Amino acid sequence: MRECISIHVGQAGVQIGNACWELYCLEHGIQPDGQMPDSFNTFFSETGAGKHVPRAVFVDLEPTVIDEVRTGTYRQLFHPEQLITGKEDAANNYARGHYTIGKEIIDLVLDRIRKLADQCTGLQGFSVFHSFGGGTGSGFTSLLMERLSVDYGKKSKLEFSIYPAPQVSTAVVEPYNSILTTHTTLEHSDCAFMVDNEAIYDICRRNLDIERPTYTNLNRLIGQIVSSITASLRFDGALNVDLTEFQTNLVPYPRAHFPLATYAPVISAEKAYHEQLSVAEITNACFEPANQMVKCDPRHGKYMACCLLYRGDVVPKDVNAAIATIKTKRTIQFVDWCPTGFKVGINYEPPTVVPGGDLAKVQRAVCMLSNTTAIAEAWARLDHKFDLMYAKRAFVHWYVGEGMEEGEFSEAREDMAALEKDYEEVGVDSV
Amino acid sequence: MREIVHIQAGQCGNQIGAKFWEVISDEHGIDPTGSYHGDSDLQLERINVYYNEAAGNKYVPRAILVDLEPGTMDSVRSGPFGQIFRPDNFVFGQSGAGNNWAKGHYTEGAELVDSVLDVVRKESESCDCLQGFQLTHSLGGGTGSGMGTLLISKIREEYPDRIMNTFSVVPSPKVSDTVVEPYNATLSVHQLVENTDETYCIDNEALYDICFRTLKLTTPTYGDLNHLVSATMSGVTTCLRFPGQLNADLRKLAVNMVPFPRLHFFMPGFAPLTSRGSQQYRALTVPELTQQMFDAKNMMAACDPRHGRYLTVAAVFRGRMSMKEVDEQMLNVQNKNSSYFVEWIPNNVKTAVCDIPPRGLKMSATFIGNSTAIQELFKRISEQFTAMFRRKAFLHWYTGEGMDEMEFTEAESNMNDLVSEYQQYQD
Amino acid sequence: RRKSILHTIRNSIAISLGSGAARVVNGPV
Amino acid sequence: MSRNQDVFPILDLQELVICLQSCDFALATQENISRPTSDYMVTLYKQIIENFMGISVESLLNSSNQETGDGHLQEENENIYLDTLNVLVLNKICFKFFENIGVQDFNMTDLYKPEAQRTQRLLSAVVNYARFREERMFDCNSFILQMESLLGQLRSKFDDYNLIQQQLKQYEDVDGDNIPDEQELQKLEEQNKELEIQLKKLTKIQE
Amino acid sequence: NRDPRPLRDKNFQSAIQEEIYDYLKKNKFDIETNHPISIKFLKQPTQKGFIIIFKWLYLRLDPGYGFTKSIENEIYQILKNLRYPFLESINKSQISAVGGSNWHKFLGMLHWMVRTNIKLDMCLNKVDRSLINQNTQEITILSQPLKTLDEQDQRQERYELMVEKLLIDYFTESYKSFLKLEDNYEPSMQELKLGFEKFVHIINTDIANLQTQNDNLYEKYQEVMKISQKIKTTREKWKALKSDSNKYENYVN
Ligand SMILES: CC(=O)O[C@H]1C(=O)[C@@]2(C)[C@H]([C@H](OC(=O)c3ccccc3)[C@]3(O)C[C@H](OC(=O)[C@H](O)[C@@H](NC(=O)c4ccccc4)c4ccccc4)C(C)=C1C3(C)C)[C@]1(OC(C)=O)CO[C@@H]1C[C@@H]2O
Ligand SMILES: Nc1nc2c(ncn2[C@@H]2O[C@H](COP(=O)(O)OP(=O)(O)OP(=O)(O)O)[C@@H](O)[C@H]2O)c(=O)[nH]1
Ligand SMILES: Nc1nc2c(ncn2[C@@H]2O[C@H](COP(=O)(O)OP(=O)(O)O)[C@@H](O)[C@H]2O)c(=O)[nH]1
Ligand SMILES: [Mg+2]
Repeated sequence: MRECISIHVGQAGVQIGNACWELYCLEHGIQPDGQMPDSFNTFFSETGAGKHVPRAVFVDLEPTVIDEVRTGTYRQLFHPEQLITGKEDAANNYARGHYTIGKEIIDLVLDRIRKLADQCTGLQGFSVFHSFGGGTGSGFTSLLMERLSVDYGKKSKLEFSIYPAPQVSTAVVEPYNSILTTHTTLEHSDCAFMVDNEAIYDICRRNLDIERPTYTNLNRLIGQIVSSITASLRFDGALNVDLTEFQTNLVPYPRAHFPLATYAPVISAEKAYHEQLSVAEITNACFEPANQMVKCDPRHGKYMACCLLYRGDVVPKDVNAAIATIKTKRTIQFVDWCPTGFKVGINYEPPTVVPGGDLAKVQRAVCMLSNTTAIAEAWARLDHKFDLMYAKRAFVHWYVGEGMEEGEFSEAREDMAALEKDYEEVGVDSV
Repeated sequence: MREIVHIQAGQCGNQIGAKFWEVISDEHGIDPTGSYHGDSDLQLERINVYYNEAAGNKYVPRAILVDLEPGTMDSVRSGPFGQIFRPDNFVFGQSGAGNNWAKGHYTEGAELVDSVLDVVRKESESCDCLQGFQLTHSLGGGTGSGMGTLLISKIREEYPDRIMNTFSVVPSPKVSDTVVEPYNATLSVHQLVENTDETYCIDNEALYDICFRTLKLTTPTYGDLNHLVSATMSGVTTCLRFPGQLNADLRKLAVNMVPFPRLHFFMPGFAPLTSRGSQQYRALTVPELTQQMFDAKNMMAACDPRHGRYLTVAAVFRGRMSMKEVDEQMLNVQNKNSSYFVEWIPNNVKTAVCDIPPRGLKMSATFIGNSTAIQELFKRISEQFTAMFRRKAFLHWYTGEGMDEMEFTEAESNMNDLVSEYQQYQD
Repeated sequence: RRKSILHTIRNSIAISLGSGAARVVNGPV
Repeated sequence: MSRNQDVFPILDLQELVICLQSCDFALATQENISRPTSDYMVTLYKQIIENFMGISVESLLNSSNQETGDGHLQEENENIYLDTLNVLVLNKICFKFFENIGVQDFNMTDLYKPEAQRTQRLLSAVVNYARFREERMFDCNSFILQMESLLGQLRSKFDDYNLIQQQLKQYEDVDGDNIPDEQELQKLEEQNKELEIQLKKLTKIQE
Repeated sequence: NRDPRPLRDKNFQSAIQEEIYDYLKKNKFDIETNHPISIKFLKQPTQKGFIIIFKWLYLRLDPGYGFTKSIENEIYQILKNLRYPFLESINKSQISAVGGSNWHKFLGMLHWMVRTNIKLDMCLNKVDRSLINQNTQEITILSQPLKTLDEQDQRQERYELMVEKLLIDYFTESYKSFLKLEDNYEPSMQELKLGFEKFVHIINTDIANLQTQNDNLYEKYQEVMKISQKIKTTREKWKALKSDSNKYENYVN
């Protein structure tokens, strides 16, 4: 009997989870106070009075955003003990999140997560939401992932992160924290789906026809993607893939576990009414380079493996035809040692529409998750923005004075010096 | 929560703090009697940052009003919002400093500095989780600069962990109201460099020019300048009191801007400021606010940012704005003026957004820029100081007051060293 | 300098408002 | 910063100044110690190091410098090399003396960045050592008197030897200009004998 | 003035690494400062490692100097008071962050440190050797004969200086004994008595040598006077005989 646990580290994660729980509560028919006027067993556990409490843990080092959660429209959805707060935020400091401030709340968060995992009978994984670019989202997430891998070394752990953008980053010390969190997003993870703010901004500007995207739209779209991923455990369908077979399909090598996400059809209302959605065109749009969530062009890389989750009523023969069409296309280039690169699962419940949202009702949708070498082009970018600081030891004194050792910077960079080759040596043909 | 202790010394500090308390009391819906009357639940959700509660549902500011002469203090006591403070917090001498750094620092200040150290310690123990201290003073005066430096040192050797945020009215070359300004300024900078984590440099001349050109005022008195400084102060810490998409506190701001321990002299600024006439034509938009951020005329320090590269920049917005707009605005500002920003720090600008706008406004914004060019603001002083110190002018006062001769040379040397520090990263 | 220490001492002999040295244990040991 | 407990008590400045003036020094005035400066303090180190054990600084500095100050190698930084050596060896000899008198916290900043408290503690140590040395000299002045008597006797013996040598060097002659000896007398006798033989032969011929 | 040392050179930089590591290892740095050292560690410096190395490296210069907080300011003050000539090319913020590109100079700075230490030892023992000279060479000056008044005056001055040095040593020993809450001048008195006996023996030997020289000089003076009288008589006789022989030869020829 499947269960799934979701963890939300403060700034990005709490808001993304708020959007996700809006979406799930709408999906399962539950009212926003928890009373329901099966499918919900994966996310919501019931009580005697009919109230459904989610399997969510909200964490932050400052209480303001949680207080917004604690007083918003969902103050009655959560059990008041999973809403965990600190006193002072990490303040963009990786060491503060990992070493100094985090360790005073890490015990409480592990205690609560263990309490939640006790009720689970067949728990399948952790849906961890955090951000590479901040202090909490790097340090505290690293510490929590270390503790979880120590205590839960068998269960899978999925990170849905927010990678810093190449140009529109909102932090002076962002490359430092982003480089520092790599050692803990590399070994103590299973499938970390990267997300960039710039790419979703571009998607909102182009496909959704809106030029004023707040964080709410990005959080809603990420919630849509994660719900499409987890739909295989909640509803029946022609083909269902759980997390274990999902990993066995995507990840070919232990260190090559950084998939690339895409969703379709991200369409507005008028375009939806005028268009007639077909499986071939949504499948092709999944491969559209400007539709990706990381500011990298897949043409420069070779697709390692791909999995397609068709939400809504889709016939498998149409899926096979779309797969054949994609394989015939020469713009999508796969790797030689992976002949069968497409793994397909289909769910029978079409996507929901959040009232006041931006995505129109579509009878069908498809979520693409592709492990490819193009993502390597992202890493190198930060490898520049790190160096130009560490060449002068610019902000190192703000971390060394908090509990960090300076060498641990270079060591972290050294890991990229290895990881790049792990997306390059395997990129070469067998001969 | 995050509680800040507010200290101010001298007439300038007392007046600026009085205006600041009036501004944030009107923002929080507090009448002079302390009774809340606002129509927003979000005003009291975090009112404890500035206001300590007391029976009768009254709120008293965390202010430590200190001076060596009861004049300006007895002026603020009878003011429109003067009853709001705690009467025990009114601490005062009888013989003024008389524009002496030595008198305000060594002899006259020492007899009273314990009577303020105990008060600030009691206030800091009266809160839950101290974030830092907020100090308002001027470097050109006698009680202001000297007593501020003394208090700064005592707190740093007593509260090393917390943050030290101060607003200093640095003397200006043109607008001068004192003949011993260089000596006190040079002596104060010595302590400000090594005993403060971030300091906002303010000149009276820059505020006067802002009032002349931007606000197009006829006769800008001290009330307007203190109003502007209070607006800047409130904008800096608006993130603590109110929610928003991006939240940045004092430590976050410092680690964003400050690259090295001895480079923490920031130029502040505010937007949108417009005269009451042209204030109906222009429409408020994020690109216009970001353009007004980097205007060389809107700076609150009498130095041109175009004379040296920016090191880092912080921008704290208020209102409901799409963050693609502000992030693209910062990208455009950085790349269009790529010669004004240093090369070895990509993405010099850190942005924060607060959801609650100021009362009577739909949108606002605050700019805090750490730039190399501020070294100019120092050399001028180090000229005048030297231009007097070579002739040993006015020394006898300080020296007979109890100041060793070598201290002036040490202060001048450290001023020169900090100028070299700022100029070093410019090229 | 040709001023011999021994010769100068002999000439002076043939405490300068002081005492013949002292030795007291310091309190802040 | 290093700090130790001292056997001598803390002593105030004014009778320190007057007794330092009275004993041997003249630069130890009230305002000189009341205003700590590098030059005066290092000079005072110099007068004391020539005082208590009586050998000059310059001799020691040159006798420790000659091996690097001469022409072993042509590298230009020799002058700063030797200047750093000068300041360090001054520090080091002052440290020897101050650990010899019970001060184990003294350093180089004491030489070049002095302050009132540590300088006056060092001066209290100086005065206690000076008083103890004066007491020792008063107790052992018999040895000094014996040494003076021995020096006077040696001077008298040297004067007698010089007078004897001068008296010896008072003899000279045409034969024996290097003071008379047996060789000159023998040569003169041989010449006289030859001349007398020639004269006798001539007289016999002319007889 | 500019920096003439080629710190930016590569083979030179490696050579500097080499002798710096050799010197640092030969003094048991790894044990006394409980910090392991490697070529790679010096290749990539750190704040704590550089600070510890500088602290140990300066404490070899002034052991009595103690460190405290505000390490950067202390390092700058130390560099200033060491009479360092190239300081106008260094800055406090660079000292605060050693590991940057500016490290290409900073390690070489340490080199000069080490060099001073080497130079220091050529000075150090010689100071004691100087005292060693006062222990031996002056004694030899007291054991040599005197032939001039200046030599006798120099010998007397050397004897007086030796007596003063012995008195100073005895006073220092007595002060050291009295420092430890005690009054035990017996070893100092014995040392002073031994020194006085040695000085008296040297003075007696010198006086005996001078007396023997004076007696020999007086005997030689009497002999020289007698020989001078005899030589004058012989020279007069020889001159008279030569004149007579010349006159006789002139008359006969
Ligand atoms: C209808 C309306 O918009 O009212 C405004 C106003 O008309 C305008 C034109 C105001 C007006 O400002 C000025 O003309 C001005 C005068 C002297 C010095 C500086 C400015 C206003 O005075 C400014 C004042 O603004 C505020 O109250 C701010 O929230 C400000 N509050 C105070 O300064 C204050 C002081 C004492 C008592 C109560 C409030 C504030 C801003 C940030 C953080 C805290 C407080 C108000 C209501 C207005 C007028 C009166 C015309 C403007 O200023 C501000 C500070 O917002 C000028 O350009 C802006 C845009 C505003 O729209
Ligand atoms: N996609 C998305 N990203 C967000 C959201 N909120 C914050 N972020 C990311 O958070 C990054 C900034 O990090 P911070 O503001 O320091 O927040 P943090 O990562 O939790 O670090 P702390 O402030 O110390 O807690 C930005 O680059 C954003 O990409 C959000 O709602 N949606
Ligand atoms: N910005 C600002 N500056 C002021 C104000 N009042 C005085 N000053 C300036 O502060 C400087 C110091 O004056 P003063 O406050 O009397 O010095 P103090 O005796 O140490 O407090 C003077 O040169 C004034 O020009 C004020 O209300 N606002
Ligand atoms: Mg945060």
